[PDB]
Amino acid sequence: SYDIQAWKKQCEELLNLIFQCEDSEPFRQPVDLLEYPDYRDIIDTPMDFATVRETLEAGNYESPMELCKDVRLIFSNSKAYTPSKRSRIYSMSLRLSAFFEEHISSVLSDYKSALRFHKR
Ligand SMILES: O=C(Nc1ccccn1)N1CCN(C(=O)c2ccco2)CC1
Repeated sequence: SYDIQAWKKQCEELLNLIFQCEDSEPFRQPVDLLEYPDYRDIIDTPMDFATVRETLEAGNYESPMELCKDVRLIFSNSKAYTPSKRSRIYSMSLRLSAFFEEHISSVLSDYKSALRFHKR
């Protein structure tokens, strides 16, 4: 698999699977700043899966590493905002992070292998 462009559709498919996960519910759209009035005191850079999908479709990611950084920001924001590790939304974030990491590893490996083959 030395296709330099294959990661994009692989990331679209993975986002589709994350949207089917019930555990993505709290992360499908920008955080509700009315409900969580302190949110932007705690979180410098909001991120959500709809923003990640729109950035991908706009052609504004150059690599799957950049997409992976934004998805990891969704999860670090949830860990920063949680009042406890025994919270529903943080708990959903941890299962969804495990699912994401399990699926993104081959996407990153294949991309990096394709770049190395291009420069051979
Ligand atoms: O308001 C939303 N998301 C939303 C927006 C509109 C409809 C449904 N859900 N949050 C709450 C903050 N959040 C956290 O990570 C967190 C950790 C502990 C408590 O909340 C997830 C995102």
